Amino acid sequence: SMCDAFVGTWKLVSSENFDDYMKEVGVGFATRKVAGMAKPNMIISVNGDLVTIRSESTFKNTEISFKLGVEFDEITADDRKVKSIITLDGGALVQVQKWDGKSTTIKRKRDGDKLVVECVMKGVTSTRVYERA
Amino acid sequence: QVQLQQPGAELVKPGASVKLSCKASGYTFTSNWITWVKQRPGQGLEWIGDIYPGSGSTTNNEKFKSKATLTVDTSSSTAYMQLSSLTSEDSAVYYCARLRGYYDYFDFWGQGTTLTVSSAKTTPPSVYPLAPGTNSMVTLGCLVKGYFPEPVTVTWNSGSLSSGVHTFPAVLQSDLYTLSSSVTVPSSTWPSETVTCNVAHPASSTKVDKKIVPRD
Amino acid sequence: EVVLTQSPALMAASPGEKVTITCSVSSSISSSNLHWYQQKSETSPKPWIYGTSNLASGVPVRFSGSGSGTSYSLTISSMEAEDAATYYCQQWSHYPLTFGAGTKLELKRTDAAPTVSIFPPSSEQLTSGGASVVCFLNNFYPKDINVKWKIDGSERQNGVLNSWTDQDSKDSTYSMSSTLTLTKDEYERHNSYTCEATHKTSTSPIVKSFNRNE
Repeated sequence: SMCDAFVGTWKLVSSENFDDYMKEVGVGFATRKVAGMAKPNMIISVNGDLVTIRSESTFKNTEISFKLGVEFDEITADDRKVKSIITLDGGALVQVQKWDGKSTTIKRKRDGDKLVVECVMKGVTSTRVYERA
Repeated sequence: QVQLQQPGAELVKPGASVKLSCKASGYTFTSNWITWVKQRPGQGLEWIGDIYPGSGSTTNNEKFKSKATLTVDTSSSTAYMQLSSLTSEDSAVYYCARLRGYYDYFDFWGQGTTLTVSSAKTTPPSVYPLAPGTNSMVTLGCLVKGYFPEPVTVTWNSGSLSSGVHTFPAVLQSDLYTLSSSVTVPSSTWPSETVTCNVAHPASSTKVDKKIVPRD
Repeated sequence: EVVLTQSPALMAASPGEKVTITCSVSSSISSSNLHWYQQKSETSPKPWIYGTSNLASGVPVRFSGSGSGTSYSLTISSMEAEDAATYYCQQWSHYPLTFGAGTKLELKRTDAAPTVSIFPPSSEQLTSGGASVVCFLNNFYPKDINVKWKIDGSERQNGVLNSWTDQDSKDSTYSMSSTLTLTKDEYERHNSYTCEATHKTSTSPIVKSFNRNE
Protein backbone atom coordinates (compact mmCIF):
# COMPACT_ATOMS: atom_id res chain seq x y z
CA SER A 1 0.00 0.00 0.00
CA MET A 2 2.10 3.06 1.34
CA CYS A 3 0.94 5.66 3.95
CA ASP A 4 -2.77 5.12 3.31
CA ALA A 5 -4.44 5.83 6.71
CA PHE A 6 -3.85 9.60 6.35
CA VAL A 7 -5.16 10.04 2.81
CA GLY A 8 -8.29 12.20 2.52
CA THR A 9 -9.74 15.62 3.19
CA TRP A 10 -9.76 16.64 6.86
CA LYS A 11 -11.60 19.55 8.59
CA LEU A 12 -10.70 21.14 11.91
CA VAL A 13 -13.01 20.26 14.80
CA SER A 14 -11.18 21.62 17.84
CA SER A 15 -8.01 23.53 18.53
CA GLU A 16 -6.30 24.15 21.88
CA ASN A 17 -3.06 25.93 22.96
CA PHE A 18 -2.28 26.93 19.37
CA ASP A 19 -1.80 30.67 20.00
CA ASP A 20 0.46 29.86 22.93
CA TYR A 21 2.26 27.41 20.77
CA MET A 22 3.01 30.21 18.35
CA LYS A 23 4.18 32.52 21.17
CA GLU A 24 6.76 29.85 21.97
CA VAL A 25 7.60 29.47 18.25
CA GLY A 26 8.43 33.21 18.42
CA VAL A 27 5.69 34.33 16.02
CA GLY A 28 4.69 38.00 16.14
CA PHE A 29 1.33 39.25 17.39
CA ALA A 30 0.00 40.23 13.93
CA THR A 31 0.88 36.85 12.41
CA ARG A 32 -0.52 34.96 15.37
CA LYS A 33 -3.73 36.88 14.83
CA VAL A 34 -4.09 35.91 11.14
CA ALA A 35 -2.97 32.39 11.75
CA GLY A 36 -5.84 32.04 14.37
CA MET A 37 -8.51 33.42 12.05
CA ALA A 38 -7.88 30.59 9.63
CA LYS A 39 -9.39 27.19 10.39
CA PRO A 40 -8.05 25.43 7.29
CA ASN A 41 -8.98 22.10 5.62
CA MET A 42 -6.10 19.71 5.42
CA ILE A 43 -6.03 17.62 2.27
CA ILE A 44 -3.71 14.62 2.09
CA SER A 45 -2.66 12.58 -0.95
CA VAL A 46 0.17 10.08 -1.73
CA ASN A 47 1.83 9.20 -5.05
CA GLY A 48 4.66 6.65 -4.81
CA ASP A 49 7.04 7.68 -2.08
CA LEU A 50 5.92 11.42 -2.19
CA VAL A 51 3.32 12.62 0.29
CA THR A 52 1.52 15.97 -0.01
CA ILE A 53 -0.30 17.94 2.70
CA ARG A 54 -2.29 20.91 1.43
CA SER A 55 -3.56 23.39 4.06
CA GLU A 56 -6.09 25.22 1.96
CA SER A 57 -7.89 28.33 3.28
CA THR A 58 -9.37 31.60 2.09
CA PHE A 59 -6.27 33.51 3.35
CA LYS A 60 -3.45 31.07 2.58
CA ASN A 61 -3.03 27.97 0.37
CA THR A 62 0.12 26.15 1.41
CA GLU A 63 1.25 22.76 0.19
CA ILE A 64 4.34 20.74 1.26
CA SER A 65 5.52 17.87 -0.94
CA PHE A 66 7.99 15.52 0.72
CA LYS A 67 9.73 12.20 -0.05
CA LEU A 68 9.90 11.02 3.62
CA GLY A 69 13.21 11.04 5.40
CA VAL A 70 14.45 13.65 2.84
CA GLU A 71 15.11 17.21 3.94
CA PHE A 72 13.11 19.87 2.15
CA ASP A 73 12.74 23.63 2.42
CA GLU A 74 9.40 24.98 3.57
CA ILE A 75 7.67 28.34 4.04
CA THR A 76 5.32 27.71 6.95
CA ALA A 77 1.82 29.20 7.21
CA ASP A 78 3.09 31.78 9.72
CA ASP A 79 5.85 32.91 7.26
CA ARG A 80 8.96 31.04 8.46
CA LYS A 81 11.75 29.82 6.27
CA VAL A 82 12.28 26.30 7.57
CA LYS A 83 14.12 23.07 6.82
CA SER A 84 11.84 20.12 7.48
CA ILE A 85 12.27 16.37 7.68
CA ILE A 86 9.35 13.95 7.83
CA THR A 87 9.43 10.49 9.35
CA LEU A 88 6.80 7.72 9.68
CA ASP A 89 7.03 5.87 13.01
CA GLY A 90 4.47 3.81 14.97
CA GLY A 91 1.68 4.87 12.61
CA ALA A 92 2.57 8.57 13.18
CA LEU A 93 4.08 11.22 10.84
CA VAL A 94 6.73 13.19 12.73
CA GLN A 95 7.73 16.48 11.06
CA VAL A 96 10.60 18.38 12.54
CA GLN A 97 11.18 21.98 11.43
CA LYS A 98 14.42 23.92 12.04
CA TRP A 99 15.02 27.65 11.57
CA ASP A 100 17.14 30.41 13.18
CA GLY A 101 18.67 27.76 15.50
CA LYS A 102 15.24 26.66 16.70
CA SER A 103 13.30 23.37 16.22
CA THR A 104 9.66 22.46 16.54
CA THR A 105 7.78 19.18 16.01
CA ILE A 106 4.48 18.50 14.24
CA LYS A 107 3.29 14.94 14.92
CA ARG A 108 0.24 13.76 12.93
CA LYS A 109 -1.46 10.44 13.84
CA ARG A 110 -4.87 8.77 13.85
CA ASP A 111 -6.89 8.30 17.01
CA GLY A 112 -9.83 6.46 15.53
CA ASP A 113 -12.13 8.13 13.03
CA LYS A 114 -10.24 11.35 13.71
CA LEU A 115 -6.81 12.69 12.91
CA VAL A 116 -4.90 14.41 15.69
CA VAL A 117 -2.10 16.89 14.96
CA GLU A 118 0.14 17.87 17.86
CA CYS A 119 2.66 20.70 17.54
CA VAL A 120 5.34 20.85 20.25
CA MET A 121 7.72 23.68 21.12
CA LYS A 122 9.66 23.84 24.37
CA GLY A 123 6.99 21.94 26.27
CA VAL A 124 4.05 23.84 24.93
CA THR A 125 1.87 21.35 23.13
CA SER A 126 -0.86 22.37 20.74
CA THR A 127 -3.53 19.90 19.85
CA ARG A 128 -5.75 20.19 16.80
CA VAL A 129 -8.37 17.50 15.98
CA TYR A 130 -9.70 17.04 12.45
CA GLU A 131 -12.49 14.74 11.31
CA ARG A 132 -13.34 13.63 7.80
CA ALA A 133 -15.08 15.85 5.24
CA GLN B 1 9.43 46.09 -6.71
CA VAL B 2 7.47 46.37 -3.43
CA GLN B 3 6.07 49.89 -3.04
CA LEU B 4 3.47 51.80 -1.04
CA GLN B 5 2.49 55.20 -2.41
CA GLN B 6 1.09 57.96 -0.23
CA PRO B 7 0.29 61.50 -1.30
CA GLY B 8 2.95 63.98 -0.15
CA ALA B 9 0.90 66.44 1.87
CA GLU B 10 -2.71 67.16 2.88
CA LEU B 11 -4.38 70.35 4.14
CA VAL B 12 -7.63 70.14 6.18
CA LYS B 13 -9.45 72.67 8.48
CA PRO B 14 -9.88 71.94 12.24
CA GLY B 15 -13.05 70.01 13.15
CA ALA B 16 -13.26 68.40 9.66
CA SER B 17 -12.27 64.83 8.74
CA VAL B 18 -9.74 63.37 6.24
CA LYS B 19 -9.05 59.99 4.62
CA LEU B 20 -5.42 59.07 3.71
CA SER B 21 -4.24 56.51 1.18
CA CYS B 22 -1.54 53.86 0.78
CA LYS B 23 -1.52 52.38 -2.69
CA ALA B 24 0.32 49.00 -2.90
CA SER B 25 2.04 47.25 -5.79
CA GLY B 26 4.77 44.69 -6.57
CA TYR B 27 3.33 42.00 -4.27
CA THR B 28 0.06 40.21 -3.53
CA PHE B 29 -1.86 42.82 -1.51
CA THR B 30 -3.99 40.61 0.74
CA SER B 31 -0.98 38.54 2.00
CA ASN B 32 0.48 41.29 4.30
CA TRP B 33 -0.63 43.47 7.20
CA ILE B 34 -0.43 47.26 6.60
CA THR B 35 0.41 49.52 9.52
CA TRP B 36 0.09 53.25 10.19
CA VAL B 37 2.63 55.27 12.09
CA LYS B 38 2.29 58.88 13.21
CA GLN B 39 5.31 61.17 13.63
CA ARG B 40 5.24 64.74 14.81
CA PRO B 41 8.09 67.16 14.11
CA GLY B 42 10.90 66.70 16.65
CA GLN B 43 9.10 63.75 18.34
CA GLY B 44 9.52 59.96 17.71
CA LEU B 45 7.23 57.27 16.25
CA GLU B 46 3.60 56.48 17.14
CA TRP B 47 1.68 53.34 16.17
CA ILE B 48 -1.96 53.70 15.21
CA GLY B 49 -3.02 50.36 13.79
CA ASP B 50 -2.66 47.33 11.57
CA ILE B 51 -5.13 46.18 8.92
CA TYR B 52 -5.17 42.85 7.09
CA PRO B 53 -6.25 43.46 3.54
CA GLY B 54 -8.23 40.46 2.39
CA SER B 55 -10.06 40.29 5.71
CA GLY B 56 -10.19 44.00 6.71
CA SER B 57 -9.72 42.95 10.34
CA THR B 58 -7.82 45.48 12.49
CA THR B 59 -5.58 45.76 15.45
CA ASN B 60 -5.53 49.25 16.98
CA ASN B 61 -3.92 51.47 19.54
CA GLU B 62 -6.27 52.31 22.45
CA LYS B 63 -4.83 55.88 22.38
CA PHE B 64 -6.26 56.45 18.83
CA LYS B 65 -9.75 54.82 19.14
CA SER B 66 -11.84 57.91 18.38
CA LYS B 67 -9.41 59.36 15.88
CA ALA B 68 -8.39 56.73 13.43
CA THR B 69 -10.34 54.13 11.46
CA LEU B 70 -8.70 51.69 9.11
CA THR B 71 -10.24 50.19 5.96
CA VAL B 72 -9.06 48.84 2.56
CA ASP B 73 -10.21 48.52 -1.00
CA THR B 74 -8.78 45.34 -2.48
CA SER B 75 -10.03 46.13 -6.04
CA SER B 76 -7.87 49.26 -6.03
CA SER B 77 -5.15 47.62 -3.96
CA THR B 78 -5.36 50.52 -1.48
CA ALA B 79 -5.31 51.08 2.30
CA TYR B 80 -7.11 54.03 3.94
CA MET B 81 -6.94 55.65 7.33
CA GLN B 82 -9.62 58.12 8.24
CA LEU B 83 -8.97 60.73 10.91
CA SER B 84 -11.78 62.88 12.36
CA SER B 85 -12.56 65.86 14.62
CA LEU B 86 -9.27 67.28 13.55
CA THR B 87 -7.13 69.52 15.75
CA SER B 88 -3.61 71.03 15.50
CA GLU B 89 -2.42 67.92 17.38
CA ASP B 90 -3.05 65.94 14.19
CA SER B 91 -0.47 67.89 12.12
CA ALA B 92 2.19 65.31 11.52
CA VAL B 93 3.69 62.95 9.01
CA TYR B 94 1.81 59.67 8.57
CA TYR B 95 3.66 56.65 7.33
CA CYS B 96 2.04 53.48 6.12
CA ALA B 97 4.14 50.31 6.05
CA ARG B 98 3.99 46.73 4.93
CA LEU B 99 4.54 44.28 7.70
CA ARG B 100 6.62 41.09 7.32
CA GLY B 101 5.11 37.91 8.80
CA TYR B 102 6.69 36.01 11.71
CA TYR B 103 9.00 38.61 13.19
CA ASP B 104 6.47 41.24 12.36
CA TYR B 105 8.71 44.08 11.35
CA PHE B 106 8.15 46.71 8.69
CA ASP B 107 10.21 45.94 5.57
CA PHE B 108 8.63 48.50 3.22
CA TRP B 109 7.46 52.06 3.95
CA GLY B 110 5.61 54.70 1.99
CA GLN B 111 7.00 58.23 2.07
CA GLY B 112 4.96 60.06 4.67
CA THR B 113 1.91 62.13 4.00
CA THR B 114 2.47 65.44 5.78
CA LEU B 115 -0.93 66.32 7.13
CA THR B 116 -1.50 69.91 8.08
CA VAL B 117 -4.65 70.93 9.96
CA SER B 118 -5.03 74.76 9.93
CA SER B 119 -7.54 77.64 9.43
CA ALA B 120 -5.54 77.91 6.24
CA LYS B 121 -5.64 80.54 3.53
CA THR B 122 -2.91 81.03 0.94
CA THR B 123 -0.94 83.95 2.21
CA PRO B 124 2.30 85.05 0.56
CA PRO B 125 5.34 85.91 2.70
CA SER B 126 6.49 89.35 3.83
CA VAL B 127 10.23 89.50 3.12
CA TYR B 128 12.30 91.74 5.31
CA PRO B 129 16.03 92.30 5.02
CA LEU B 130 18.40 92.00 8.07
CA ALA B 131 21.47 94.22 7.97
CA PRO B 132 23.86 94.83 10.93
CA GLY B 133 24.01 98.02 13.13
CA THR B 134 31.90 93.48 12.42
CA ASN B 135 34.79 91.44 10.97
CA SER B 136 36.48 90.12 7.77
CA MET B 137 33.32 88.12 7.31
CA VAL B 138 29.88 89.73 7.66
CA THR B 139 26.63 87.87 8.41
CA LEU B 140 23.44 89.18 6.83
CA GLY B 141 19.94 87.74 6.74
CA CYS B 142 16.35 87.97 5.67
CA LEU B 143 13.10 87.27 7.53
CA VAL B 144 10.34 85.51 5.65
CA LYS B 145 7.23 86.13 7.72
CA GLY B 146 3.65 84.95 7.96
CA TYR B 147 3.49 82.97 4.76
CA PHE B 148 1.23 80.00 5.57
CA PRO B 149 1.15 77.16 2.92
CA GLU B 150 4.79 75.64 2.92
CA PRO B 151 7.28 75.41 1.38
CA VAL B 152 9.33 78.51 0.53
CA THR B 153 12.59 78.47 -1.43
CA VAL B 154 15.09 81.03 -0.15
CA THR B 155 18.13 81.58 -2.33
CA TRP B 156 20.76 84.30 -2.25
CA ASN B 157 22.04 86.14 -5.38
CA SER B 158 20.00 83.77 -7.54
CA GLY B 159 21.85 80.77 -6.10
CA SER B 160 25.34 82.32 -6.55
CA LEU B 161 25.86 82.49 -2.77
CA SER B 162 25.16 78.97 -1.55
CA SER B 163 27.71 77.56 0.96
CA GLY B 164 27.64 79.56 4.18
CA VAL B 165 23.84 79.99 3.92
CA HIS B 166 21.52 78.62 6.56
CA THR B 167 17.82 78.64 5.82
CA PHE B 168 16.23 77.68 9.11
CA PRO B 169 13.13 75.56 9.51
CA ALA B 170 9.79 77.39 9.80
CA VAL B 171 7.66 77.66 12.96
CA LEU B 172 3.89 78.15 13.09
CA GLN B 173 3.45 81.28 15.11
CA SER B 174 -0.32 81.48 15.09
CA ASP B 175 -1.68 80.01 11.89
CA LEU B 176 1.21 81.26 9.71
CA TYR B 177 4.79 80.20 9.09
CA THR B 178 7.95 82.28 9.64
CA LEU B 179 11.54 81.27 8.99
CA SER B 180 14.89 83.04 8.63
CA SER B 181 17.86 82.74 6.35
CA SER B 182 21.41 83.76 7.17
CA VAL B 183 24.23 84.32 4.65
CA THR B 184 27.87 85.22 5.36
CA VAL B 185 29.93 87.23 2.83
CA PRO B 186 33.21 89.17 2.87
CA SER B 187 33.41 92.82 3.98
CA SER B 188 35.51 93.44 0.86
CA THR B 189 32.42 92.33 -1.18
CA TRP B 190 29.71 94.19 0.81
CA PRO B 191 28.19 96.75 0.67
CA SER B 192 29.85 97.69 -2.63
CA GLU B 193 28.74 94.40 -4.20
CA THR B 194 25.04 93.91 -3.50
CA VAL B 195 23.44 91.05 -1.57
CA THR B 196 19.87 90.02 -2.41
CA CYS B 197 17.61 87.41 -0.81
CA ASN B 198 15.30 85.58 -3.31
CA VAL B 199 12.19 83.93 -1.89
CA ALA B 200 9.71 81.96 -3.93
CA HIS B 201 6.41 80.72 -2.50
CA PRO B 202 4.95 78.19 -4.98
CA ALA B 203 1.44 78.25 -3.38
CA SER B 204 0.85 81.95 -4.27
CA SER B 205 3.05 81.99 -7.42
CA THR B 206 5.03 84.91 -5.84
CA LYS B 207 8.78 85.54 -6.31
CA VAL B 208 10.32 88.41 -4.32
CA ASP B 209 13.78 90.07 -3.99
CA LYS B 210 15.24 92.06 -1.12
CA LYS B 211 18.45 93.90 -1.67
CA ILE B 212 20.15 93.91 1.75
CA VAL B 213 20.80 97.62 2.02
CA PRO B 214 22.87 98.70 4.96
CA ARG B 215 22.97 101.02 7.63
CA ASP B 216 26.31 99.06 8.33
CA GLU C 1 2.42 47.50 27.78
CA VAL C 2 6.05 46.48 26.95
CA VAL C 3 8.07 49.68 27.47
CA LEU C 4 11.26 49.93 25.38
CA THR C 5 13.93 52.25 26.92
CA GLN C 6 16.72 53.25 24.51
CA SER C 7 20.01 54.41 26.07
CA PRO C 8 21.98 57.29 25.10
CA ALA C 9 19.06 59.28 23.80
CA LEU C 10 21.79 61.23 22.06
CA MET C 11 25.21 60.05 20.94
CA ALA C 12 28.30 61.33 19.13
CA ALA C 13 30.87 59.13 17.40
CA SER C 14 33.81 59.80 15.10
CA PRO C 15 34.30 57.74 11.88
CA GLY C 16 35.98 54.44 12.69
CA GLU C 17 34.74 54.20 16.29
CA LYS C 18 32.77 51.30 17.78
CA VAL C 19 29.19 52.10 18.69
CA THR C 20 26.62 50.39 20.88
CA ILE C 21 23.05 51.46 21.51
CA THR C 22 20.82 49.48 23.89
CA CYS C 23 17.06 48.83 23.71
CA SER C 24 15.92 47.68 27.14
CA VAL C 25 12.50 46.08 27.80
CA SER C 26 10.08 46.32 30.77
CA SER C 27 9.01 42.69 30.21
CA SER C 28 9.82 39.49 28.28
CA ILE C 29 9.66 39.47 24.50
CA SER C 30 10.51 36.98 21.78
CA SER C 31 13.85 37.88 20.23
CA SER C 32 12.26 37.21 16.84
CA ASN C 33 9.97 40.23 17.23
CA LEU C 34 12.55 42.93 18.08
CA HIS C 35 13.52 45.25 15.33
CA TRP C 36 15.61 48.39 14.70
CA TYR C 37 14.88 51.12 12.13
CA GLN C 38 17.13 53.94 11.00
CA GLN C 39 15.66 57.31 10.11
CA LYS C 40 17.39 60.24 8.48
CA SER C 41 16.07 63.82 8.29
CA GLU C 42 12.60 62.61 9.32
CA THR C 43 12.00 60.98 5.89
CA SER C 44 10.66 57.42 5.69
CA PRO C 45 12.38 55.28 8.28
CA LYS C 46 14.23 52.18 7.07
CA PRO C 47 14.28 48.63 8.44
CA TRP C 48 17.78 47.96 9.69
CA ILE C 49 17.93 44.91 11.93
CA TYR C 50 14.98 42.45 12.32
CA GLY C 51 14.57 39.60 14.81
CA THR C 52 17.21 41.06 17.14
CA SER C 53 20.15 40.19 14.80
CA ASN C 54 19.12 39.69 11.18
CA LEU C 55 19.96 42.79 9.24
CA ALA C 56 17.82 44.03 6.37
CA SER C 57 18.50 44.01 2.66
CA GLY C 58 21.33 46.32 1.64
CA VAL C 59 22.23 47.14 5.27
CA PRO C 60 26.05 47.07 5.58
CA VAL C 61 28.03 44.32 7.29
CA ARG C 62 29.61 46.61 9.96
CA PHE C 63 26.25 46.66 11.70
CA SER C 64 25.17 43.77 13.89
CA GLY C 65 22.50 43.23 16.47
CA SER C 66 22.42 41.42 19.79
CA GLY C 67 19.94 40.55 22.50
CA SER C 68 19.13 38.72 25.78
CA GLY C 69 16.00 38.80 28.01
CA THR C 70 16.32 42.19 29.74
CA SER C 71 18.26 44.03 26.97
CA TYR C 72 18.89 44.17 23.23
CA SER C 73 21.53 46.19 21.39
CA LEU C 74 22.77 47.50 18.10
CA THR C 75 26.43 47.78 17.34
CA ILE C 76 28.43 49.35 14.56
CA SER C 77 31.93 47.94 14.35
CA SER C 78 33.34 51.08 12.73
CA MET C 79 31.44 54.34 12.36
CA GLU C 80 30.95 55.87 8.94
CA ALA C 81 29.63 59.28 8.05
CA GLU C 82 26.49 57.86 6.44
CA ASP C 83 25.65 55.97 9.71
CA ALA C 84 24.78 59.23 11.48
CA ALA C 85 21.03 58.85 11.95
CA THR C 86 18.20 58.26 14.42
CA TYR C 87 17.66 54.61 15.37
CA TYR C 88 14.43 53.25 16.88
CA CYS C 89 13.86 49.73 18.26
CA GLN C 90 10.26 48.40 18.17
CA GLN C 91 8.51 45.34 19.52
CA TRP C 92 5.72 43.12 18.12
CA SER C 93 5.69 40.07 20.44
CA HIS C 94 2.78 41.37 22.56
CA TYR C 95 -0.12 43.91 22.36
CA PRO C 96 0.20 46.83 22.12
CA LEU C 97 2.96 47.22 19.54
CA THR C 98 5.49 49.62 21.10
CA PHE C 99 8.41 51.75 20.06
CA GLY C 100 11.38 53.14 21.97
CA ALA C 101 12.02 56.88 21.84
CA GLY C 102 15.10 56.60 19.56
CA THR C 103 18.77 57.42 19.95
CA LYS C 104 20.05 60.12 17.59
CA LEU C 105 23.55 59.40 16.35
CA GLU C 106 25.43 62.55 15.35
CA LEU C 107 28.95 62.88 13.90
CA LYS C 108 31.63 63.84 16.43
CA ARG C 109 33.93 66.77 15.63
CA THR C 110 36.19 69.30 17.38
CA ASP C 111 34.32 71.88 19.52
CA ALA C 112 33.39 75.06 17.72
CA ALA C 113 32.05 78.38 19.13
CA PRO C 114 29.05 80.12 17.58
CA THR C 115 29.19 83.19 15.41
CA VAL C 116 26.56 85.47 17.11
CA SER C 117 24.77 88.16 15.04
CA ILE C 118 21.91 90.36 16.20
CA PHE C 119 19.56 92.13 13.81
CA PRO C 120 17.26 95.04 14.52
CA PRO C 121 13.74 95.35 13.08
CA SER C 122 14.02 96.46 9.47
CA SER C 123 12.38 99.77 8.69
CA GLU C 124 10.17 97.91 6.24
CA GLN C 125 8.79 95.83 9.12
CA LEU C 126 8.40 98.83 11.39
CA THR C 127 6.57 100.66 8.60
CA SER C 128 4.37 97.63 8.07
CA GLY C 129 3.60 97.66 11.82
CA GLY C 130 5.51 94.76 13.38
CA ALA C 131 8.91 94.38 15.04
CA SER C 132 10.88 91.16 14.90
CA VAL C 133 14.35 91.02 16.35
CA VAL C 134 16.53 88.21 15.08
CA CYS C 135 19.77 86.70 16.39
CA PHE C 136 21.81 84.17 14.48
CA LEU C 137 24.04 81.71 16.33
CA ASN C 138 25.99 79.96 13.57
CA ASN C 139 28.22 76.95 13.09
CA PHE C 140 28.90 75.54 16.49
CA TYR C 141 29.37 72.15 18.11
CA PRO C 142 27.90 70.51 20.14
CA LYS C 143 24.14 71.13 19.75
CA ASP C 144 23.69 72.12 23.44
CA ILE C 145 23.51 75.93 23.86
CA ASN C 146 21.54 78.68 25.78
CA VAL C 147 20.23 81.80 24.06
CA LYS C 148 19.16 84.67 26.31
CA TRP C 149 17.43 87.88 25.24
CA LYS C 150 17.84 90.90 27.57
CA ILE C 151 15.97 94.16 26.98
CA ASP C 152 17.28 97.24 28.84
CA GLY C 153 19.35 94.86 30.99
CA SER C 154 16.77 92.22 32.01
CA GLU C 155 15.77 88.83 30.65
CA ARG C 156 12.85 88.42 28.29
CA GLN C 157 11.57 84.96 27.64
CA ASN C 158 8.03 85.98 26.58
CA GLY C 159 7.71 85.67 22.75
CA VAL C 160 11.08 84.05 22.01
CA LEU C 161 11.08 81.40 19.22
CA ASN C 162 14.11 79.16 18.29
CA SER C 163 14.94 77.02 15.26
CA TRP C 164 17.77 74.58 14.76
CA THR C 165 19.28 73.30 11.50
CA ASP C 166 20.26 69.70 11.13
CA GLN C 167 23.91 68.78 11.55
CA ASP C 168 25.77 70.35 8.68
CA SER C 169 26.70 67.94 5.95
CA LYS C 170 30.12 69.61 5.24
CA ASP C 171 31.49 70.61 8.70
CA SER C 172 29.24 68.75 11.21
CA THR C 173 28.22 71.87 13.15
CA TYR C 174 24.75 73.15 14.11
CA SER C 175 23.15 76.55 13.79
CA MET C 176 20.19 78.38 15.21
CA SER C 177 17.97 81.39 14.69
CA SER C 178 16.36 82.83 17.81
CA THR C 179 13.64 85.35 16.98
CA LEU C 180 12.04 87.82 19.32
CA THR C 181 8.59 89.02 18.26
CA LEU C 182 7.35 92.30 19.83
CA THR C 183 4.63 94.82 19.17
CA LYS C 184 6.00 97.92 17.53
CA ASP C 185 4.78 99.97 20.52
CA GLU C 186 6.63 97.87 23.10
CA TYR C 187 9.70 97.87 20.84
CA GLU C 188 9.63 101.67 20.95
CA ARG C 189 9.44 101.60 24.76
CA HIS C 190 12.86 100.03 25.39
CA ASN C 191 16.27 101.02 23.87
CA SER C 192 18.95 98.32 24.38
CA TYR C 193 18.43 94.91 22.68
CA THR C 194 20.81 92.09 23.57
CA CYS C 195 21.22 88.52 22.46
CA GLU C 196 23.45 86.53 24.80
CA ALA C 197 24.71 83.02 23.97
CA THR C 198 26.32 80.56 26.44
CA HIS C 199 28.15 77.67 24.72
CA LYS C 200 30.50 75.02 26.00
CA THR C 201 33.54 76.52 24.10
CA SER C 202 33.70 79.82 25.99
CA THR C 203 33.25 80.41 29.67
CA SER C 204 32.14 84.08 29.20
CA PRO C 205 28.84 84.24 27.30
CA ILE C 206 28.99 85.93 23.86
CA VAL C 207 27.05 89.27 24.01
CA LYS C 208 25.77 90.91 20.79
CA SER C 209 23.55 93.98 21.01
CA PHE C 210 22.22 97.14 19.38
CA ASN C 211 20.47 100.28 20.39
CA ARG C 212 17.11 101.15 18.92
CA ASN C 213 18.45 104.57 17.98
CA GLU C 214 22.17 104.92 17.59
